Amino acid sequence: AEFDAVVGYLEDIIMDDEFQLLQRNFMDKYYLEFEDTEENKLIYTPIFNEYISLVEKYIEEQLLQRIPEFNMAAFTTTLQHHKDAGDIFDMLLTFTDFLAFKEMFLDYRAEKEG
Amino acid sequence: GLLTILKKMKQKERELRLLMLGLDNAGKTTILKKFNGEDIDTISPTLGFNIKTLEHRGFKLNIWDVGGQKSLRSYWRNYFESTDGLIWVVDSADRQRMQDCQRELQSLLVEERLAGATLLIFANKQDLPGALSSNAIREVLELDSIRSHHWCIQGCSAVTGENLLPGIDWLLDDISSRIFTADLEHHHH
Ligand SMILES: Nc1nc2c(ncn2[C@@H]2O[C@H](COP(=O)(O)OP(=O)(O)OP(=O)(O)O)[C@@H](O)[C@H]2O)c(=O)[nH]1
Ligand SMILES: [Mg+2]
Repeated sequence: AEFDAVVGYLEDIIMDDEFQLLQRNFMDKYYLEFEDTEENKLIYTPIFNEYISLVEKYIEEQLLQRIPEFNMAAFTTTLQHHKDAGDIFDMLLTFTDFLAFKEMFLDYRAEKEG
Repeated sequence: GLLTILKKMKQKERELRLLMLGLDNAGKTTILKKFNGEDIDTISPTLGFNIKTLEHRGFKLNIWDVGGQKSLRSYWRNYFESTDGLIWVVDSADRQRMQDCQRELQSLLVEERLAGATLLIFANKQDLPGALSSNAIREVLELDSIRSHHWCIQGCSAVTGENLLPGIDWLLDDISSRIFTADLEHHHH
């Protein structure tokens, strides 16, 4: 449906590299709160939730630059139900994995050092 | 939103998330360290949180261990979401804080995000002669008056790793039963 179209744009928005810049600019603000130890800091969490909100929000903005009447909830509801999934949702899931998010941050920190 | 909805409408049947909480010095971090059979000496009080993803009876147990230091407890709630099982750890020999351990456990149980969780109580440090019995600890904490959650109290000694597995096996079975029950009523009505 109008569904298969959004699924197409997701791939285009996240595998674009304005997204990768968005990610870098986010990390630039917090990267040195991140330590390379197994124990995590409580402060990683609010940063993590901030990151999730940011990605989610960059999405909806870019998605309605495409379809100016795109309602996030409608797509999400229609998804959180009866069109149930794929290959890019797997990368979408990536953003909610806390451990990979931390490693993303750790590799970045080492990079920034130098 | 999309990202978080995606996550749960996608978790696999046999991934479980367990949140291990309790007063500082209860032995939370010693316990999960022992689960992997990692050495447990050189363990320091947790200022943040530890995540250890397990493997037991076909289950992948993602266990979050959060520091119990008092100045840290207000942040416990940032870890409530998506908890299949709550593990409350108790230093059985810490007789003078049994009331606060009680107060702390009680406030967790009226917490909305923890509405579904199975509750496993580890009466840890039974190796200590001053350790209160499980029954005494069950009396305090007034566990018998909990009808909001399924719970069980397992006396143990993280230091020797004695009785940790039976605790976990009860927890997994209870979690399985709840899910089983929900699925049953879903497909029928
Ligand atoms: N005698 C005895 N000591 C234990 C036992 N379990 C843990 N300990 C010790 O108690 C102390 C605190 O243990 P922790 O695992 O750090 O307790 P914790 O709840 O994770 O502490 P926080 O990080 O502050 O929350 C350490 O010295 C442990 O070695 C036990 O079963 N018996
Ligand atoms: Mg600890």
